[PDB]
Order: sequence, then structure tokens, then C-alpha cells
Amino acid sequence: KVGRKGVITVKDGKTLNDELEIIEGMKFDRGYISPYFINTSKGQKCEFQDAYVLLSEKKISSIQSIVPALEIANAHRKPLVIIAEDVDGEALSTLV
Amino acid sequence: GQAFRKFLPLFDRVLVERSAAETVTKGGIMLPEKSQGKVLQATVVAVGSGSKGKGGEIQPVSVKVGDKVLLPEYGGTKVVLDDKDYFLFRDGDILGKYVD
Amino acid sequence: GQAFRKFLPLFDRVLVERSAAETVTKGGIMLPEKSQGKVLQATVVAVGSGSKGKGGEIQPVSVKVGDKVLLPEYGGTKVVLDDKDYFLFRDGDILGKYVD
Amino acid sequence: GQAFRKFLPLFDRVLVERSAAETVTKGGIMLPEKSQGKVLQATVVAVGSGSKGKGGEIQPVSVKVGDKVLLPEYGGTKVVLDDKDYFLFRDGDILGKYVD
Amino acid sequence: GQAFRKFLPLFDRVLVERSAAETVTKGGIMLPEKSQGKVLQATVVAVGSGSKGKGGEIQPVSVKVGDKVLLPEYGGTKVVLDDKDYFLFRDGDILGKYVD
Amino acid sequence: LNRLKVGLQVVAVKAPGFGDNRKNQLKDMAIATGGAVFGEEGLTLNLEDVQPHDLGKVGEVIVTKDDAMLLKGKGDKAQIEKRIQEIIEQLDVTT
Repeated sequence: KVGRKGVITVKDGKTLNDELEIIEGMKFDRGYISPYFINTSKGQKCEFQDAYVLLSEKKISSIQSIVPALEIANAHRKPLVIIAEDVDGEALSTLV
Repeated sequence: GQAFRKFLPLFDRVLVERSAAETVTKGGIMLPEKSQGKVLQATVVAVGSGSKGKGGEIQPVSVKVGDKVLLPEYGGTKVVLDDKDYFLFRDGDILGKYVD
Repeated sequence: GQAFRKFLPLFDRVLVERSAAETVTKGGIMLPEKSQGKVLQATVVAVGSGSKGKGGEIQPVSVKVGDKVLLPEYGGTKVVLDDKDYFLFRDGDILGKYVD
Repeated sequence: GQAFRKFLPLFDRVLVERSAAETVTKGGIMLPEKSQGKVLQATVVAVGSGSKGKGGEIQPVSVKVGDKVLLPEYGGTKVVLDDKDYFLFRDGDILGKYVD
Repeated sequence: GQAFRKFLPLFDRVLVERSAAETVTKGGIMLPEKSQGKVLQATVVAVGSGSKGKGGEIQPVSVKVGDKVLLPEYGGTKVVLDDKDYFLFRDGDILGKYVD
Repeated sequence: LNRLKVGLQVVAVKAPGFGDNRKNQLKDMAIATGGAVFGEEGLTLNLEDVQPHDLGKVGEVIVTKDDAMLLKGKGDKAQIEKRIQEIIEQLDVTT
């Protein structure tokens, strides 16, 4: 599955039998910032299709810094995922 | 001077009412009521009699009731009239006047 | 100038008595006597002779005894007259005058 | 006074627009937008009516709309007109005027 | 007023150019360029129109372009003209004038 | 002071739970009684403009030194069921 030079790791199981689990894509161990963003009841998951991706290396703080992106997203009627160093109080409150 | 709601500013003091703050952007996004801070748009509601600072006879105030004005960010004294907010300025503090 | 209770303010000083503070809301709920703070409604009880700050002849005070006025929140000197409280202002400090 | 974009400065206040900052050196090297700080070159866009500080009749403002000026580094009040930035000065604060 | 290099000071402002600092002592010992600090010798290059602080008509500036002057140690506003340094003073700040 | 001088029927009690647990109980009570939660970070509802329909209704309340009780809330059954369903789903996700 992962090629002869892929990454394989060993972890403790909680079951009687061993299992093989395949990880595709990108796992980076960060959760949702705000529970308000949840849109799927079964499992409390955020599921979106054809989303825009915003990558910010620095923390996102200002209303002036955030408004243009949300305006673009609403104009194009597409979901937006914001990956940023952090979200400050004002931006977080406005988003939620 | 011209009184407003049974109140008249004295000398060159000017009474104005600020307009309501913007609540929705040009799009469909409305803004939290904590972010607007203070708005500098106001309408003149009452006018004083004249400047005591002029030597000799006092000159009349340069603005009239009903004028629309741009206010400074730093002045103003809080007063309450029938639960609506008004601010008292001197003629010299008003940044600008609007005309139609 | 016009004296009041054997006292006369000098020059452009103005003597006023604040009205009693509100004690019951518009409903039936009355308010604790610690919460009203200070009230800006007062009635003019005595008037000075005229402003020393005018060059040449002194001009008369713009207010008359018996006028009802809106006071500022920051001025006033404490004086006691027959155990009732009065405050001394300059003509320039009064925020407003009431008319009927 | 002469109004600009439906706005007129009052008395001896002067409204100006700063020119765009330099972005490329005399060579081909362009400069980061954080390093220019503030530019003192501006063009006069609106002019007030006259100085209240003159005794007697107010004198007209010494500058006219369209003049090019050198500004000081320390003054100015922030105002927003149709998302373009302007600054309000007194006639006395302008360091210089440009002529052609 | 008299303009200099397309620039004219306003009102009673005076534009001057400081002379070059001394670099060699009376002997043959020349001095490091960090030790002279600031020199108070300057030549008047431009002159304003007149003092706004005079009541009534403005009086002309007491100095003329080309005069040599002794400056104070504490005043001056930095301006750049074609990469040569000039300083703006009021007529009242100049310590002295030189005559030949 | 008002209660003493008028007999006004009012009582006040501390919010239970600490941290997000407090918020969870507050919302759960909001659905249970049919009221609303004021001051939420999202959709902040102001105390200055409280409305009669924003307050919950309870048939009986008993308060003592150690505890307080509301017995017969008036929350709508459909939202109550929604809340119970979401809670059991959260219970099933992570343990």
C-alpha cells in the first residue's frame, strides 16, 4: 500500500487482534477551534465540499484582515477553511 | 438662539445628534455592535446664541439647526435627553459641515 | 445683583439649588439612595452682578433668579445655607437653561 | 471657502491629500512598503473660510485648492473619504507650498 | 517673500543653510567627523513673507536672503532639498546676524 | 432590598459547573425550560433588551441552603429530543 520505502509505525492496540490501518493524505493533529462550526450531527464532524483554502503563517486578528476573504467566499458561494497560526478574539467571535 | 426639545445651548455651544452607526457592510455581512466604536456623522439639532470669545459684540454661531456635520473623535460631554443621546460641542470643535 | 436668603453672589457667580433626586422609577420600583449619584437639574436661586472678564464695563449675567438649569458633572463649591445645600458656579459653567 | 467632494473645511482648516509614496529607487530597486513611513508631499484639495484667530474680520486662507505643499511630520487628524485618506491641518502647520 | 530653489518659506519662517563644519584645526591636525556635533554658522537662503503674530498688518521679516547668521543649538526642522540639508526657523529663534 | 420592601418574588443562585461544563448545563437548561442563554460569544444576546419570551417557565421551584430545584420545565419536546440525541452521539464518539 505505501511502497517499499513508505513510513510504517507501531502503536499499541486496544483489541484482541492486530489491525492494519492505512493513512492517506495529510494528518496534522489539530482540532476544530470552535464547536459552533460543527455541521454534521452524527459524530460532530465538519464536512464540506469544494472548499477554499486560506493558509496564513501568522495569527489572524483584524476584521480588516478577515473581511475580504469572507466576502470573496460568499460572492463565490463556496465553503472556506482557514488554516492560520492562531485566531484572535475578534476574528473568532465574528466567524462563529 | 434656537431651542430644541425645551433645551437651548448657551453662547457658542452646539447641540448635535449622531446618526445611527452602520450595521451591515455594502454586502450582506452585518457587523458586531462592539466594532463600530464611535461615528463622526451627526446632525445639528440646537444652536447657541454666539461666541463669548469675540471682543465687543458677540458674533452669531456659524451653523444652523438641521445642518449635517462631521465630528472630531476626542470631544463631547455626555448628556441624556428623553433617553436619546446628545453631545455638546463648541462651534470651533466641529470638523466639518455637510451641504446638499 | 439679586440677593437670596441674605446672601448675594459676587460678579458673575451664580447660586443654584439642585432639585431632589428621583427616588422611584416610572413603575413602582423605588431606587436606593446610593445609586443616583449626582443630579444635574437645578433651579437658579441667586445671581451675581456681572462678569469681570469682559473688557471695559461689566456685562450683566445672562440668567435670572428662578430659571431652571442643567448643570455640569464636574464643577461646584460646597456651601451650607440653613442646612440646605447650594452650589456656586460661574455663568460660563452652566450647561443649559430651561424655559416654559 | 471651496468645498471638495461634498466636504468643506471650516474656518482656517485645510484639507489635503498626500501623494503616493515612492516605491522604486532611482535605479531598478523597489523598496518595501514598510520602510517609507510617512511622506510629507501633499496636494491641497479643500480650503477653509478664514482664520478665527485674527482680531476683527477674519482673514482669508493663504493657500488655494490645487496647491502642492510640504507637510510637517507630527500633525494631522485621520479622516476617511470614499476609502481614500485625507488629513486636516491648520493654515499655520503647513511647512511649505510648491509653485510651478 | 523671496523663493529659493522653487521653495518659499511661509509667513515669518526662515530657511537657512549651515556652513560646512571645520575639519582641520588651526595647525595641521584634522578632526574626526564625529566630534564637531552641530555648527551654528549658517547663511540665509530664503525668507518668509512676514510675522502672523503682529496685530493688524503683518510686518516684514527682519532678515534678507544671503545674510550670514548664528543659529541656536536646540531648534530646527529637518528638510531635504536635492540631497542638501536645510533647516527651517522662525525669525525669533535666530541668535544673531553677521554683517560685512 | 426590593424583596424586603415589596415582597417581590425573586431569587438568585450560582451557576453550576466550571468551565465549558457550566456552559453545557446553561444551554441544556435553556432547552429544558424553553429559555435563552444571554451573553453567549456567538450570537451575543444582550441583557438590556430581554424579552418576555426569552425567559424559561417552570411549574415549581424549591431552593434550600445546599441545592435548588426546578421541577416542571416547559421546553419543547422536539428540541429536548434533539438535545438528547446529540448528547448520546457525542457519548458514542469519544470515551
